[PDB]
Amino acid sequence: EEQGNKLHWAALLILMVIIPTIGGNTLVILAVSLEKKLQYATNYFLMSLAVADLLVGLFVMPIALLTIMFEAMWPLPLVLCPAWLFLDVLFSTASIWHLCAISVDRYIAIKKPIQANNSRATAFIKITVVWLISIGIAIPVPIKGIETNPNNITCVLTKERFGDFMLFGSLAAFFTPLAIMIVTYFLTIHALQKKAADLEDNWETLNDNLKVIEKADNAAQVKDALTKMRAAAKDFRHGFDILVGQIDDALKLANEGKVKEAQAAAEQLKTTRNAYIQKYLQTISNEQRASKVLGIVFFLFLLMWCPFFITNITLVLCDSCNQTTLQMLLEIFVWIGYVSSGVNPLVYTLFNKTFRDAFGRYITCNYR
Ligand SMILES: CC(C)CCC[C@@H](C)[C@H]1CC[C@H]2[C@@H]3CC=C4C[C@@H](O)CC[C@]4(C)[C@H]3CC[C@]12C
Ligand SMILES: COc1ccc(C[C@@H]2NCCc3c2[nH]c2ccc(C)cc32)c(Cl)c1OC
Repeated sequence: EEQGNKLHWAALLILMVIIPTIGGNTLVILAVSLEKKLQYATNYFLMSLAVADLLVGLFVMPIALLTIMFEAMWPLPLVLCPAWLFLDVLFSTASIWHLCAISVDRYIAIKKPIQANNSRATAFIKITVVWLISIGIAIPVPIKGIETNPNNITCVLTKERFGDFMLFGSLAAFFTPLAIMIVTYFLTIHALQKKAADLEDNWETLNDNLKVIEKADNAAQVKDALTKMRAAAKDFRHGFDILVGQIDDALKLANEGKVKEAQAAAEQLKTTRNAYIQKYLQTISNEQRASKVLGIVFFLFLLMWCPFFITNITLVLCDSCNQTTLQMLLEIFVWIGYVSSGVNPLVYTLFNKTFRDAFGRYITCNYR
């Protein structure tokens, strides 16, 4: 028998995988490096991730073509094989863990909206941890090495040698950040409901004690119903402070005994709650719109790596499956995840108007 020639596949991948991977990540790095409106702390995640996926298209992907164009005889120097295999597992694991770090980070931005500055250092710490985790996962490859009389080596991980690494490594590289991003998913669904619920609670506590005052025919109705709003009240240090002093300024009229004067102070306070509720109504509308975008984009990413890591584990556990027909799948399924990681940064940043504006400027060679 005979297999034939598979050059048209390598041409197809360059046009639709390697070129989009190299081009998309380079656009993302330029947007953070050039445009200063994007030089925030959370975008250093996007830059760190864009550099990892860029290194895939430059070093990992071109060598991976040689398995498709050429034969099963490693055509490059020997040490290059475990180095390429090390870089392959390293950068492919970094991309999945960056998204887990982003999923966790963005959940913290919702649940604990307060922390800010300190944020520049916290990212570099989280970036480092993500890269160190990817090193410890990819380090078994250059340590064990590829087995050899014939100096010709076959550069691929085998089931006999890396059977435990193909399994436990898959557990730590994909299914562990998968399980985390699933947990942070429901944490974010719950965090946004309570954030919107707490709002409905305060909105009525104000609007109920307000109608009490406009219908008040005495001062005691104003005294007690205003204290209910006193304990129920950077920019946040001043947000409540505006109305905490107004309730005090209005109770000052209530301690005087002025009924019509105090009621007029409350009816003119309603133009102050609509200034803070409308602002925080949006903060929660936008906090919910960005979560649904990150949810779908991160899901399609993780979904396009499911074929490889399920087959990568099945090739270890299933003793009755056809090894020839299963490694033929890994040869293909890897390129699906290569696409997933290659364009994941670009897709996620296409939903940012500032990023999308920067891209449209750079594709026509502007650079401001
Ligand atoms: C045949 C293979 C190996 C080579 C593929 C060519 C690649 C490297 C070329 C083809 C198109 C190129 C991109 C075309 C557009 C831009 C916009 C520019 O503002 C930044 C560089 C960037 C993003 C280029 C980066 C390099 C690029 C992706
Ligand atoms: C030529 O095409 C191919 C190119 C590269 C590879 C290796 C693969 N690269 C994606 C990441 C990853 C791989 N292996 C792991 C084993 C364990 C862990 C944790 C991760 C990984 C294969 Cl398997 C190819 O198919 C034959």
